[PDB]
Amino acid sequence: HHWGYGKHNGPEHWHKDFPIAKGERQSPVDIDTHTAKYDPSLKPLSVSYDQATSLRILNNGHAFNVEFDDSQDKAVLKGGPLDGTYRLIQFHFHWGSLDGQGSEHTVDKKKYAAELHLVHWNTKYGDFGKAVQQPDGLAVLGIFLKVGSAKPGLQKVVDVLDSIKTKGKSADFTNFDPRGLLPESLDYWTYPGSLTTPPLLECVTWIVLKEPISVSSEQVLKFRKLNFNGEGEPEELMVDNWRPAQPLKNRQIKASFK
Ligand SMILES: Cc1cc(=O)[nH]c(SCC(=O)c2ccc(S(N)(=O)=O)c(Cl)c2)n1
Ligand SMILES: [Zn+2]
Repeated sequence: HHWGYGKHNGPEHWHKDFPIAKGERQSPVDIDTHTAKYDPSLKPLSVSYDQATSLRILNNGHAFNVEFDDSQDKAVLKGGPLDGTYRLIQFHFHWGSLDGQGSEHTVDKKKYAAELHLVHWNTKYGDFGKAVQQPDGLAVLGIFLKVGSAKPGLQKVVDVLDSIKTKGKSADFTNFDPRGLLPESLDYWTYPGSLTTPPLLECVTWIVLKEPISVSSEQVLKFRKLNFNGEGEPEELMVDNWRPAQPLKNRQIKASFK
């Protein structure tokens, strides 16, 4: 009876195994755009993904992860609100059963169809598993997806999903360029938070881009053909793998713009 996204093991249950679920800096949150503080001293975000080395794509039973070689400074995030260099380790998405929901962060209570998370770890801690035990260990770049025109840079991911339909499947996934998933503008909101899945550790500097990317209805439909179950088990479609907004508590969301 481990955690997941159903009636009996979904987000409202997680606090029984992971008490930090009711902690002081949990994510996601609703981003109230009117009360976000413009911080004229936040720097432009630096996204250096030219040398990125994707390796594999994996269905972990909660989402799919596209994994990167993080054993050197190839694909790094820095600047923005960050005081350190953070290496890309993986990205993944959260999405809905319907276009009207799917994102984890919300903007003035608006849900997007999905949300991309590019997970990076602070190089001062040497690897991901040590970084998540630190309050400044991770930087997650969050990007909203709306349904409209296709995202051509997404299509290589969508086309491999049928090879990783069920939990524990993986596939070689080399030479994927994550620059093809970024919107034009790097304007962002930022606040201190957590992983949005168990173990819900409070180790994340969130950086959420204001500009969503567009994906087509057919691209997101393909995400909804994945399965939470393993091969040979009863089919449970991988939809609605998002945690709802959590109390902001004693936190201020900062904006890099306007
Ligand atoms: C904290 C931890 C330690 C570990 O050894 N393995 C894992 S697997 C979960 C994981 O890496 C992860 C999942 C979701 C997120 S999210 N939705 O971007 O906040 C992150 Cl940052 C990380 N997590
Ligand atoms: Zn995530």
